[PDB]
Amino acid sequence: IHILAFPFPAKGHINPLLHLCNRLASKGFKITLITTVSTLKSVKTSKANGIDIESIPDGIPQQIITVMEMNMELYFKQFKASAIENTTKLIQKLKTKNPLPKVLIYDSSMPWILEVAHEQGLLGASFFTQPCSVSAIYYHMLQGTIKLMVSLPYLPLLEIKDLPGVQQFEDNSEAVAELLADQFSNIDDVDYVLFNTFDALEIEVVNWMGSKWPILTVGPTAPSINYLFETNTEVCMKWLDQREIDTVIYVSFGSLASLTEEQMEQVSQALIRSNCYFLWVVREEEENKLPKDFKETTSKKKGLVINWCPQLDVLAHKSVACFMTHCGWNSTLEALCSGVPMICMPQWADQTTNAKLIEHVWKIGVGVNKIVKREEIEDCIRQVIESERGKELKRNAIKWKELAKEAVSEGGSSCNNIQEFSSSLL
Ligand SMILES: C[C@]12CC[C@H](O)C[C@H]1CC[C@@H]1[C@@H]2CC[C@]2(C)[C@@H](C3=CC(=O)OC3)CC[C@]12O
Ligand SMILES: O=c1ccn([C@@H]2O[C@H](COP(=O)(O)OP(=O)(O)O)[C@@H](O)[C@H]2O)c(=O)[nH]1
Repeated sequence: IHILAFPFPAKGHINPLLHLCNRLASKGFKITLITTVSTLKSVKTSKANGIDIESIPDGIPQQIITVMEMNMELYFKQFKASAIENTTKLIQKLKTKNPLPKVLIYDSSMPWILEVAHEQGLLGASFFTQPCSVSAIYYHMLQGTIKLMVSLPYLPLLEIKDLPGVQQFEDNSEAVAELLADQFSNIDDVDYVLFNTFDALEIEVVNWMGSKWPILTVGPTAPSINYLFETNTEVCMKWLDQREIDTVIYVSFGSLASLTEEQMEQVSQALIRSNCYFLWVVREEEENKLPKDFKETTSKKKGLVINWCPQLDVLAHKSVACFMTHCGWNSTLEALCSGVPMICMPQWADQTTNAKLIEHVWKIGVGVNKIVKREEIEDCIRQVIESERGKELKRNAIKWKELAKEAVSEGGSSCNNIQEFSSSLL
């Protein structure tokens, strides 16, 4: 059986779908991953995956998300129109080859790909890369129950700052809010609704959505073949192997978020004076905002500054004591499933809500208070590395790690749901 997979062209959307594809290929399915030209330019390793990679045009002018940032309203619709045309053309080509495609798993943020799947005679599966708790907000947004203290069914009481952040996007704010709510615009017509979460993590909201539509919780999809992009694996893991247990702060703001030069100074000085060992991912295009001699010498005593790391392998390493994170869902879930407590500095979109869930529901991290000054960051490091509170957060993270292991092992909710999905296709 031949499965097609089409993530949104950003790493936090590609990676969790890639991990699901790797699981499905292990069960015997043929996988074709559909990527933009822009994404393929960053792909460095793929041979070991055995997955076919097929590229489509970017569909907007010539990094594709940085062109999209210039005018989200216009360029997301241009990307949509081009994606519809070019995925149609690609499927038409794939229909001249055996085995014929049978299902298209597509990013939930591109709900209009469902029309392409059905027009081509394929089943359509929408893949949600955010937790059900956050996705629920987007549904209520579409229904008009909420726009842009807040009570919503089966969610903790939220402060305004805890709702998904779109005001940060300025003139793009309206376009981004529309994109998020539209994830539910055709949910009744989707053949399969997949969420990268596990039931025990959000019992009540999963049960609530399950009462409206049959949904399949299949997360964590995360488990070499684990990475498509350059991860600097040998440098990172040789350095971690030199650190004792529970001594390293891992720091990453993901694949998209950019901090101002003012904000990165506060992070830099906070890390130096904590006198903690640290591994800080600073993307190549963001290095020029680091203080003068930070990467070259003053970080050399206690730190590793790297433009990308193998995040799954880093979070699994016993040396890592905590994870200073922007709270994107992959990072949150990967830390939770690795037993690693967090320092939350959310930037925008669902990160704000994820940070609330981390601190107050799952209780595996602490939040910083706003610019975030270095003094606040060092305080949070002390709470997690030294204080009794940090030992509680660590124990809580280990309990969630155990429940996530249960979910993906035989008999667990996510294993059962991936089995149900696989069997449905046969
Ligand atoms: C506005 C934004 C801000 C961050 C970067 O500057 C990139 C731009 C354009 C791309 C845009 C992000 C803001 C976040 C996004 C809506 C993000 C998504 C979040 C989601 O749930 O579905 C898509 C992917 C990337 C995104 O489409
Ligand atoms: O040095 C890094 C930093 C991040 N990641 C991966 O990049 C994705 C980050 O996604 P997330 O949802 O956390 O945030 P986003 O980048 O979408 O804002 C995840 O797959 C991380 O595992 C990584 O492999 N190496």
